[PDB]
Amino acid sequence: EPYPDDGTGYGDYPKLPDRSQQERDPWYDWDHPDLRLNWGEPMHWDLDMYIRNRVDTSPTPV
Amino acid sequence: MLKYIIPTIMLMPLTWLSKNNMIWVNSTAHSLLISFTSLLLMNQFGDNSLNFSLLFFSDSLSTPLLILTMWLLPLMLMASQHHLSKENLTRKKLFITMLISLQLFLIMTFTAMELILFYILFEATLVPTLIIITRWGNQTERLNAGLYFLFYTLAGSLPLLVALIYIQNTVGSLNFLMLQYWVQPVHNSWSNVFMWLACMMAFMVKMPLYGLHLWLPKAHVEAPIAGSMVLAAVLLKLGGYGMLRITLILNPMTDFMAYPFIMLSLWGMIMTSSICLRQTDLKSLIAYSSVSHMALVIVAILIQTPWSYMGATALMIAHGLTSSMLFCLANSNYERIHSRTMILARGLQTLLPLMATWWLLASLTNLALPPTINLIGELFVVMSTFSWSNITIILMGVNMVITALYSLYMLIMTQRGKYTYHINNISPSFTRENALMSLHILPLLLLTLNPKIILGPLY
Amino acid sequence: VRDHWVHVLVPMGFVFGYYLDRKNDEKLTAFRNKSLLYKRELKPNEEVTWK
Amino acid sequence: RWQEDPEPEDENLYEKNPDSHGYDKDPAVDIWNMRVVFFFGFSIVLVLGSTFVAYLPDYRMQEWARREAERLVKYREAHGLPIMESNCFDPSKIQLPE
Amino acid sequence: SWDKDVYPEPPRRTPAPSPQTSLPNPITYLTKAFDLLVDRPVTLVREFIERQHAKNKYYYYHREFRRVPDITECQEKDVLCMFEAEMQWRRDYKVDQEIVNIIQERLKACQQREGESHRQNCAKELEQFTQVVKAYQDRYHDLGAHYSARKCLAKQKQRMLAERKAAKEA
Amino acid sequence: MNMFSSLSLVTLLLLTMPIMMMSFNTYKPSNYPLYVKTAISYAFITSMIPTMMFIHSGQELIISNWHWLTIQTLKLSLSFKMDYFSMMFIPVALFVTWSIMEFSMWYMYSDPNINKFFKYLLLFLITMLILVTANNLFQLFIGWEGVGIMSFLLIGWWYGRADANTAALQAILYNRIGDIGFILAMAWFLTNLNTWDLQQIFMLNPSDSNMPLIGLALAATGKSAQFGLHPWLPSAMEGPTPVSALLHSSTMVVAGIFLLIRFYPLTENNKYIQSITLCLGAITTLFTAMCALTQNDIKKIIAFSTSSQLGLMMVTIGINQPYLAFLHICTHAFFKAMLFMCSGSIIHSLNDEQDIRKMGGLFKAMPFTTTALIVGSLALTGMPFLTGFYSKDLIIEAANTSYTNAWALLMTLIATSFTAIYSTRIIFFALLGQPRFPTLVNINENNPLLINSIKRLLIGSLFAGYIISNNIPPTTIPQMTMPYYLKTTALIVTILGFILALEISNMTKNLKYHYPSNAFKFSTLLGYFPTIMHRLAPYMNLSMSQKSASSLLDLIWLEAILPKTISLAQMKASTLVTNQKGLIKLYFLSFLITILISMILFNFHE
Amino acid sequence: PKYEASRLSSLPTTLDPAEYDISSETRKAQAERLAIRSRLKREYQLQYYDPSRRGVIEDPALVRWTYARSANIYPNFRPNTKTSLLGALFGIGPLVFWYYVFKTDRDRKEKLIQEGKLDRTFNISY
Ligand SMILES: CCCCCCCCCCCCO[C@@H]1O[C@H](CO)[C@@H](O[C@H]2O[C@H](CO)[C@@H](O)[C@H](O)[C@H]2O)[C@H](O)[C@H]1O
Ligand SMILES: CCCCCCCCCCCCO[C@@H]1O[C@H](CO)[C@@H](O[C@H]2O[C@H](CO)[C@@H](O)[C@H](O)[C@H]2O)[C@H](O)[C@H]1O
Ligand SMILES: CCCCCCCCCCCCO[C@@H]1O[C@H](CO)[C@@H](O[C@H]2O[C@H](CO)[C@@H](O)[C@H](O)[C@H]2O)[C@H](O)[C@H]1O
Ligand SMILES: CCCCCCCCCCCCO[C@@H]1O[C@H](CO)[C@@H](O[C@H]2O[C@H](CO)[C@@H](O)[C@H](O)[C@H]2O)[C@H](O)[C@H]1O
Repeated sequence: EPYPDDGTGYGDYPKLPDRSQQERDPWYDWDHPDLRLNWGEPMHWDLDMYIRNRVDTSPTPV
Repeated sequence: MLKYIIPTIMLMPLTWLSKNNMIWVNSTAHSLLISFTSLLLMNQFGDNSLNFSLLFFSDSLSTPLLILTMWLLPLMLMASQHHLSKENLTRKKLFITMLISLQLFLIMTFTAMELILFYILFEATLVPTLIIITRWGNQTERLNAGLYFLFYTLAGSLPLLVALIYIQNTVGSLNFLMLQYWVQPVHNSWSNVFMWLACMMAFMVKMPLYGLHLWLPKAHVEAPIAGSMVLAAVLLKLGGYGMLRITLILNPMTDFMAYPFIMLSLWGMIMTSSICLRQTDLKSLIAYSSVSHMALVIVAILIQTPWSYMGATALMIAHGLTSSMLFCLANSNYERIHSRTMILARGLQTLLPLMATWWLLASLTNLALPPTINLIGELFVVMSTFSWSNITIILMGVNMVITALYSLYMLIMTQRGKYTYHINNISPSFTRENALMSLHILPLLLLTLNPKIILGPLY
Repeated sequence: VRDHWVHVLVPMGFVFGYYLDRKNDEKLTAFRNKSLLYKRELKPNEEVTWK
Repeated sequence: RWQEDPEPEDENLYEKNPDSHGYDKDPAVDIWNMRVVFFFGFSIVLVLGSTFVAYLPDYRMQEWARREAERLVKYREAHGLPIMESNCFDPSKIQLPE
Repeated sequence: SWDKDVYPEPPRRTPAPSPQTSLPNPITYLTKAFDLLVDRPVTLVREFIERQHAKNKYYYYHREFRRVPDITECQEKDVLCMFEAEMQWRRDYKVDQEIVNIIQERLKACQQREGESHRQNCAKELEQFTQVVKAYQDRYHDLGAHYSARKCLAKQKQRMLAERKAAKEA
Repeated sequence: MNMFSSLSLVTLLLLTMPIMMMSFNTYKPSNYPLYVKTAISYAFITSMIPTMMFIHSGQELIISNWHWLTIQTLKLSLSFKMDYFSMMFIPVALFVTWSIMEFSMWYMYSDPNINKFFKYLLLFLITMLILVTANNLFQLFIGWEGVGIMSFLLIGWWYGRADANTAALQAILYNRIGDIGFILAMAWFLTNLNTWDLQQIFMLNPSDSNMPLIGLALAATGKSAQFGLHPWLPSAMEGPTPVSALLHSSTMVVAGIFLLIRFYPLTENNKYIQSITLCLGAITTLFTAMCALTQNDIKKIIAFSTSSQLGLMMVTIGINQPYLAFLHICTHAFFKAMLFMCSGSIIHSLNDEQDIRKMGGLFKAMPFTTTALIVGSLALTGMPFLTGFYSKDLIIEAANTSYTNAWALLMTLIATSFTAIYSTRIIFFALLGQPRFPTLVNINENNPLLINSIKRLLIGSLFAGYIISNNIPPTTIPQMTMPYYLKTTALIVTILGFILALEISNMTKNLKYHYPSNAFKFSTLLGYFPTIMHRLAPYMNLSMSQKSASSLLDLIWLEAILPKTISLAQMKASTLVTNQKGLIKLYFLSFLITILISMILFNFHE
Repeated sequence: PKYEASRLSSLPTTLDPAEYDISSETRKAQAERLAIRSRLKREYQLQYYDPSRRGVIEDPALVRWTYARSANIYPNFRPNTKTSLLGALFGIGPLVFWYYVFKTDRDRKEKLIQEGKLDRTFNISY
């Protein structure tokens, strides 16, 4: 699903869920364990904002 | 200045008449000797500048820029000789010749007494710089980067030519010593508004001012390492040096004409600093860092106070060494992984321990840790803009926070964390690379022990 | 030596440049010992105050 | 498509020369390149240059100014004169308009 | 070593030791040890160095600048006279910076020396600092980075014109 | 004077020698940590000599030894203030660092980069001493930022761990926000007083000191983790335990308080600044003590204990008792450093377990760590005549009998009760009851480095407050007349805190299962401040960077309005000029139109 | 008390009602996702484990990401009511805002100095 066609300039780049990498399964054998990414999988447009050092979107108990 | 112009010229017959395998050894050795003799320009007086002849003079502003310029040439030869190893001999010598000719123009540019002579040499530096980027840049987009670089400069510099010739007709001279005494105040009028813009825009484009900066991230991402070093270290400072001189003859109109450019710089530095937090290409990140640091210099020059002029000079020298270091550090990673993507190779402190120390030291100077001259320059500007208007401290303070965040973000992302599993060619740091890093940081940190020599005429 | 003769080019460029800078001074002596600040009388063996 | 050479493989200088300084493939040239950089860069420019800067003769007359200020403060206070006057220039030499 | 009139100091008043205890003063014995272990060897080395210096006595001088006409006596655009007037003004400006520094140094030393009584005992130094700063501000403040004798003279005349105007209407 | 000044400088130079020896001159890497530890212990001895001279006669002096730089009328010299505050702090810092460094020789024994670790601890200490002895603001700023950067390198010691890198950057972020206040004060003092030297600032003594002092208050907020810029301090537990011990006692965190103490000549005349610091300290001490009530990580409980104790120091500044605030800094350094050292002893014995829910039954298994932990807890809670009593109790009486914000006073007393509760929580869950740790028992506190280092701080935690209080010269008129209920309030609320804490602790043993309240969740999750602020603010800033600053502006509209549109116009214009049919007829027809227009329209024939 | 998701706090997977209502059409999609992931995993591992390889395994996904985040924007940019209003709102607006903040502050300060009501008693550094 691409980003909506306005003037923004996303092109055909996929729109992926706005979720932090911290939410990914930490026990799975990621090709990039620190990023929790697999080689060849599409990267979220804002991946650099969703690294584990930055913005977390994990469920909260409250 | 002939004692520096002639030996600089002699570097070209030396390179072309050297043995095939000794072009790097010979050009590096003798350009270091030239750099050594450049310390004689420190004969500066409290009242008068060092006026050599009718063509060339040196003062406390041009002297530090001259020494930085001549120091960078051997560093550029060190940085370039590896990625040029496959290049055939004649083209290697042509590359070195372009670097030498760039230095010759630069040392004449910074010491030219007459402003039209300064203009011609100021323009001449474009030619070799454009050749270095377009001929020896690596990617397809170097051709576009060459065009943007060329036409951004000329769009501003041609109006400067008309203004300069106009001033000489009206005043009778463009000699900078003459203008110091025959300067007359600039009265309000629409003619003088455009004379002011013609006198300033060319230097703004080179700094670069926010809004006219889009050519610079392009130029860096496409230039070879030596191109990036000279671009960041010296070529940006042609604008600052030009502004510091020409503002003499623009008073008191600068009082109100500077407002739009102070707003662009003050807001520009926060935007470009924020942009650095999201850059994915390491060279592009360093390029945007330069725009933010030079936005401080524009503000300092435009508010014209002794503290701001001293801070502007120190910042120009300090940024020259720091940004040149950062490009060299990023290039040394590129020569291994052949990608500028910051997130590609991580955890390099585990694999290259000593290179991570250079990364730490460069980052600390970039965020202006006291008592580095990076901090001295930034602090002096912050002090002077506070008097100009107390509210500027909020913008200055926010930029300091963002600057620390992106400087340490760059250090953390590339050096810390876990190493990338499949990147298995991270060979140990070469002696050449380690020496190149230390030849940046060591003079930079030594200057902290005697900062007065980089504080400029207002000291 | 044919091996190391290129190493004199830049050092000789500095000596020639230094010499020409001094020649430049001989053309700018219109005020030597004539400025209000420094003008004085010559010492018995002095021909000029500076060169 | 056309007749073009393949991309060469990047060569690790350490394979042929484990002692490489990273300057040149020729070990003799490599060592000389290291020596000029280290000698002219560090031994000369940085050490002697730092020493030269440390002993610059009163750069921009700061030390002379302090000595001169002491001389004036001494003489002015001895004679009951103001240490410093608001007027940089003598008013008797100035003709105001109107 | 320095002129006591330029950098004044009150006569130091030290109380004599007046012990009211049978315990020995550890500072007294450390002072003796320091004098014996540190000061005496240091003094011997210095006296050797001073003997070598006395064998090679030579002198240096404080440069004297003759006065030249100031910017008020220069014809418009006469660069030769303007240059000499301008350089003299720049030298005086540097001297006036150091005079303010001397007065600030006096003020800072008084504050530390007088301790908790500094607010009362440093009035004369504070008054002198206030006056020189006012005089310095009148001369040089607001001239900008591209300052000159011309701009300094223009500022003074603006101040003179204001002073005359007020005096007339009085 | 010659011995006083010579020995005070030799202390600082002594600490730099192990750093200089890293140039491989005369180095013995075999035992660099011992060499560094020995230098600290010898520096402590040399610093006691000038400290003794000050206590005898009040000898104080300033050493402006090196002229660095003159900027017109601003002369910057390397100047050292050897005064009351630097004379008493330096021996305390060196004594505590001596124990921490000796302890680290055991705690960090298996760390491959132990040599680098001890170098960073030494650099940490040097930048703090620069901070404490600085006589001008530029020199102070060098130490100010130095400790911050050393905090970054030591918090992120285990740099392969993302959480460590995040915590390290978080300390930088919050401290740089406080640093905005620091540069504001520097700018104000230069512009208005023409100085960065403490002497001239105090002599000129401005009455319009709101702006510079708010800047200093902001700087202290960041550095001492007061409310608003507080979360970074509990996050700094990412670092090795010796980092926390040094960070929380003799160095980083007390710097903010020390900055305000150094400027008491200005704050004591500014009631507006006093009210702000009083209320900032009160909310901090109350809020962080409340957070400690429900923490399970032992290092985090003690971290929140520091924030609460720092808030109390900030309250002492608020009620215009700078010398009492300084005394608490000195006493707090002993038992707080011990508490971290004792917790490190427990963590090591339980194979890096830091959850108190997995401790228990250690009262007899680790008798010496138990003794030190009990003594440290009693000193923290103000047990009479232990080191903490000689500062806190005087602070509570001074606050009780002062003209002060009534709410701030109540918040401070409640926080004193909460101190008893969370100290009880550590003792109850860590030492009493039955073991809850794994089955392979590896408990062992019998290393002389561990025992001796804790032993020295135990002795300090008993007598240091008594020794210091009986030697410092009076600088205030202590308030000693008050009603019985204002004199004993600190003791009573502390005792009630202990009793109430025992009711709560014992109720956890009943076979009853309880649902959580909102208050419990609010305390456990730290008031949601990190959850909301550390997600929202980074999201908003990082989103602005890419979406609007980078893409919208720098890759689009600044491109559009100039180079992109200009190129189009020329390309369109070129196609108009060159798209000709090559016909003789059409070209000569245009010649006719040109000649006609030249005359009829422009009169070129005239 | 139901879970309320937010942008910065996602709905827990165990509380997602779509997590349990799983159809054969949804299992078919999950199988196809695991086939793409497995196909890419194999392609990666064949290079990652190759003993003769030395260098970087170029990842097209990473290249596409860095390309999209820069060079691909302007070609797919359209001047319209959205980007123009966002372009104006955050491009010119802050400059005008700060211009008035600083201009107003400096006019007030300059008027006080000329009237002699700004205290500059010790102000000789600027
Ligand atoms: C009167 C006007 C004319 C003035 C002429 C003055 C200079 C005349 C120089 C004549 C000799 C030139 O020498 C000729 O060029 C170069 C440099 O030597 C040599 O060839 C060169 O190859 C490479 C560089 O390319 C190097 O190894 C080395 O510089 C040299 O061997 C030729 O082998 C030689 O034949
Ligand atoms: C305000 C002072 C400075 C103003 C300077 C403005 C003058 C013009 C500078 C750039 C000149 C480059 O000249 C020409 O520009 C266009 C884009 O602009 C480039 O074209 C590039 O952008 C266009 C438009 O997105 C694309 O269709 C094209 O694929 C791409 O290569 C041309 O390849 C280049 O030949
Ligand atoms: C003030 C000017 C200072 C300029 C400093 C310039 C430094 C230049 C360093 C030159 C490095 C030495 O250059 C090299 O040295 C050796 C010995 O002399 C020469 O001679 C060599 O030839 C062969 C090697 O093939 C062997 O006999 C032996 O290794 C050596 O004699 C080389 O032919 C020369 O290429
Ligand atoms: C401040 C005054 C500055 C004056 C500077 C004058 C600079 C003139 C530069 C040359 C102008 C023509 O340059 C030419 O422009 C057009 C349009 O952008 C470019 O055309 C390119 O961009 C357009 C725009 O999408 C595409 O449709 C086209 O397919 C592509 O080729 C050419 O590749 C370029 O060669």
